[PDB]
Amino acid sequence: LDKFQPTYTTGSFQLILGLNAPQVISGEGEPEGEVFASLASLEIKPEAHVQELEIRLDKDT
Amino acid sequence: RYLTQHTRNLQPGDTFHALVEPIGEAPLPRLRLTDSGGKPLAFGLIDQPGESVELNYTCDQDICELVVHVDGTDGQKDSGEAVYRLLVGINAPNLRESGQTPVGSSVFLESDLVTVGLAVDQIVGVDQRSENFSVVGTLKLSWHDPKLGFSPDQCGCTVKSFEDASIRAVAGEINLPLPSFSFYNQQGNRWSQNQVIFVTPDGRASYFERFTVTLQAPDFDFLAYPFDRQKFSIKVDLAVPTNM
Amino acid sequence: IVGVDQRSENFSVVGTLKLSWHDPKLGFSPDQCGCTVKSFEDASIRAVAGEINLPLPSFSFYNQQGNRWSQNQVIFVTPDGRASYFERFTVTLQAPDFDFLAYPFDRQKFSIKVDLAVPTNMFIFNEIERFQQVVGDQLGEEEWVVTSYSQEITEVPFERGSTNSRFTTTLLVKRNLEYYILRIFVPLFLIISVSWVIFFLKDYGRQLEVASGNLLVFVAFNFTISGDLPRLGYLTVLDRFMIV
Amino acid sequence: IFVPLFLIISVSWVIFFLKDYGRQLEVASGNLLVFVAFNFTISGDLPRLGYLTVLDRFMIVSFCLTAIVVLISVCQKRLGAVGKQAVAAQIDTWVLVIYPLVYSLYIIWVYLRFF
Repeated sequence: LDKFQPTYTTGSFQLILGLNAPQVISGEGEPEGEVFASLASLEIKPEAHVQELEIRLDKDT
Repeated sequence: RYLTQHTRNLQPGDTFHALVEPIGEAPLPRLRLTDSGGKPLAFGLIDQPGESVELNYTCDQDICELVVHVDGTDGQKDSGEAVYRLLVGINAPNLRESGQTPVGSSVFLESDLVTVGLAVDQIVGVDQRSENFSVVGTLKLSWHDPKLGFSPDQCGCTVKSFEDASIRAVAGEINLPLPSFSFYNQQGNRWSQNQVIFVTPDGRASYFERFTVTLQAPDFDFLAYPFDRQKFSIKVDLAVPTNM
Repeated sequence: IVGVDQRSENFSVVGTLKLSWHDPKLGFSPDQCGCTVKSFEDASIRAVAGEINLPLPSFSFYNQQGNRWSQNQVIFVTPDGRASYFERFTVTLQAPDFDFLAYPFDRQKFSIKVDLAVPTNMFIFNEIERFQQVVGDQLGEEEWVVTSYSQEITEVPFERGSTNSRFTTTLLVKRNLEYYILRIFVPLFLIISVSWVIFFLKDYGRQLEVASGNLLVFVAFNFTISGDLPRLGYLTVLDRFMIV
Repeated sequence: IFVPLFLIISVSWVIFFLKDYGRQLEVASGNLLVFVAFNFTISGDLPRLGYLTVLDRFMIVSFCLTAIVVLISVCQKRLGAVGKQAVAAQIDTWVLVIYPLVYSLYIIWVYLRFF
C-alpha cells in the first residue's frame, strides 16, 4: 500500500482438474476414473541463470 | 508524499465516487482505488479542464472493502506545501451537487484514531548530577473498533476486563492489531503494577496503566544557578507507523 | 549517554538496533488475511518461528556487563518475505581501552560490539544501513564531548573451526578542562604563590610554620584526586606534579 | 551557604581596622583554606560542567581578592622595617574602601544581567 509496484508471485499450489465432474468445484472429493492429461510438459523452456563469484581461503576457514 | 485512507464495507450493487480539487495551484496527483490486499480496481482520470480527477466503481462481490490512495511522490522536489480537497460518497450520484457541505449525513471512512491522557501523582526525586527525574502517574489509551464486539445475551455481562499478560493472548486469537506505546526518554526499567483493559460491546475500549519510570532531562541549564528555572518533559511515542 | 564511570571503566548508553534479512518462506497471501504487514511483539516472536521451524538470527553484546533492559521488541513481516527487527535497549558496556597517561588531557574511545550467536554458515553480516543518525543531538554528558565515530564489519574465530560476524561502533571523545582548572589548578597556584611571597621577609622561623602547614594541605589534595581514579600501576601527569 | 560566607568576609574586614601588621597575614592565609573547603562542597551536587555559573564566579572574586591582601600585608611589613610608617598608614586607608567596593560591583552585575 505504501508504493505501487507490480511484481510476480512465487509459491506452491494444488491444481485440481476434473472432466464432467460437478463435485470438484467446491474442492471436495477424491481423484477417480482414468487419466485425463499428462503432467509432463511438451517443451523444456531452458533458462539462462548464470552466476560467477570468487572466494578466499584461510587456515581458520 | 503518500496518503492512504480506509473505507467502510460496501453491500453488493453499491457504487463509489471520488474527486480531487486542488486549491493552492498544486500539481494534479495520481489517485487509484484498490482493496485491502492491494489488488487494483480502478484508476483516476483527468478531464479536459484539468482541475479535477474523477473515479467511479461498482462492486459485485458479497463483501467489498475499498482503499483510496493519493500519489504525490512524483511532484516538484522541495515543495513548500500542497493542500487539496477530497470528497467521497457511496450512494451519491452526481457527487458535484447536493450543496457539497463538509458536514455530511454520516461518516464514510473508518476510524483508527486514539485518544490519550496522562496524569502525574508523585515526584520521587530529582538528580542534578545525572540530570534525570522519576515520576509516578497513570496513562489512559482509548480507541474505537467495530470488531471485538460481544452480544450481551450470550454472556450476561456489560463489560469485559483483561489483566496481566492475558491481553495479548486474546488479541492473537482474533488477530486484531493493537496500539503499542513507548517512553522515548526512559532510562532503565519501568515498573508497572497494574495493566487492565475494559471492553464495551459496541466496540469501545479503554486501557489503563499505573507506572513508575525514570526519565532523562537534557534541558538542564546551570547558567543562572542557583536562581535558574528548568523544564521537565515526558514523551510518549506510538510504536506503530502513522498508517495504523 | 547515561553516564561514564572512571573507577570501574564502563559506560551506559540508550539506543536502537535494527536487523533485517530476506527469506522466501514466512510469506502470506494478502487475500486470506486482508492485511499488508504482520507484527509480533514480546515473546510471541519465538512461538511463531517454532511452528514453522524456521531458524532465526540471534545476537549478543560481547562487552555487556550485568543485565540489559529492553522495553520494546517488535518484528514486521512483509508478504514477499522481507522482515525487520527493532529493539530499544539500555545496556552497560565495558571500556578496557582507558588510558590515564595523559590525564586529565587524555582522549579515550568507546566501542559497542554486537556478535551473532550463530556460526558463519547460517547468518552473516554483509551490509550496514543507517536508518538514523548514529550520534543524536541530545546526549547529556556535560563532561565528555563526542568528536567522531566509525562503523565496520569483521569476523572473529570461535570454538575450533567456527567463525561469527561482528558489528563494531566506535566513539571518540575528549574531556572538558573547565572543572579541573576551576577547582584544582587555581587553588594550588595561589597556595604556592602565597608561600613564595612570604620568603621576601627575612623572618626566620616563620617559613617553618608555612612549610609545615603546606605539607598537610598537599596530603588532603592527594586523596581528593585519587577518589575518581582506580588503583593504577603507573603515574599520570597530576601525580608527577604532586611529587615535585 | 550565603550567610556563612558573609560573616566570614565581614569578620575579616573588621580586623583591618586595627593597625596590627602581621596579623592580617594569618587571617588572609586562614581564609584561603576555608574557601577551598567551600569550593568542593558546592561542586558535590553539580556535574563536571564546561562553563562557569554564578556561584563559581563569586568564588573566583573571593580567591583573587584575598591574594592581594597577602601581597599588600607583606609590603606594608617590609616598608615598616625601613621606617616608612607614614606610607604604610596611607595604604591601610585605601585598602579599607577597596574591599567592600569590589564585592558591591559583583552584586550589581548579577542584578543587571539576571534580574
